Amino acid sequence: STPKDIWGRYMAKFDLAKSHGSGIYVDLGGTERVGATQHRMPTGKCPVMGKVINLGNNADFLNRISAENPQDRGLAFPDTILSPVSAADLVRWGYDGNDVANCAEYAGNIIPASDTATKYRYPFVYDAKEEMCHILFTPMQYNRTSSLLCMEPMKSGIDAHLYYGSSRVDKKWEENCPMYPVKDAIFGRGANGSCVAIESAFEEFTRDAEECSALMFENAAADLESAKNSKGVGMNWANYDSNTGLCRVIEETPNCLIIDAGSFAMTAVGSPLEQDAVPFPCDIVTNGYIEPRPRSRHIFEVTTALSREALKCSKYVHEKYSESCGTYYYCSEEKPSSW
Ligand SMILES: [Ca+2]
Repeated sequence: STPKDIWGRYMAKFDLAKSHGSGIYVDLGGTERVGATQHRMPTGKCPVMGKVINLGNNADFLNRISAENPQDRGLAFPDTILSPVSAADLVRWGYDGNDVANCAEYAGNIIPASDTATKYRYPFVYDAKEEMCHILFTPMQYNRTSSLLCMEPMKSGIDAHLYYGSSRVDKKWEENCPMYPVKDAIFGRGANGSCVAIESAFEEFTRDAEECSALMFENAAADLESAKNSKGVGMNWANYDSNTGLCRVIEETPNCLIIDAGSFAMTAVGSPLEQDAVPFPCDIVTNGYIEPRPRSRHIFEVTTALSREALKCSKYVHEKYSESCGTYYYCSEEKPSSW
């Protein structure tokens, strides 16, 4: 069938407006009355790996907001115990999903004292390394050593094992959300029976996938500077070429992939680490253009494919190794050195 068609099942997760549906960088996509007041809160459906909040006082954001020393205060629930709780605790208490899902459901069952009927819920951060579930005392994420109240989100490689989310996290987050870089992949959209690489919103050389991930994250869907809501729209995806270090951040929704060894197709919600990648899906076969075609006022367009029959080529066919699928084919102007 068409590229859009044969990719449709695999690529649904990458449509972050649908699978997540709220801001990623800053998620304040919901509002709820608590008494007389409206308050904004996160409502995104995917957990966001590696999202930490950097604080003005330089305290780790998972410290209690009620630490004795003001220099120590984070964003975590005070001890006056709701929080943090262990993954095992949550299973003790009857929760039946994975740990990240349990943590989200647990955040969903903690109701603000000031009003016992509010639909208002706090965010969580699940630490997969310590297996501990933290409830945050505030949905604040971005605000201009200062105070704790001076803050911004960042995507952190070494905290890749942290998951920031809202109580609306999909129980099936792991299958429905793009949580992993796709190895040997470039994001594209279907055009004229091929998968064509999506043009960069902007590009920069970065030192590793994590840096590329952090660059894109800063520009991802953000529910502030009601009408301040992103609906999940933003520069949410990036192609990291591990051979060149070129990070291409994109803002169009991908709906297919092009195979290309050494390239990593990353998203603002998913792991920042190459280590966490998932192999290219060898079973889904289409012809791809590796290079974009942006608007330009000024040669040969390399195509790739997992099979010789699928590859559209008007010159020489070569073979290249990929970790994901072993050998695949590309169309080049050079004659094979086998010849
Ligand atoms: Ca149960």
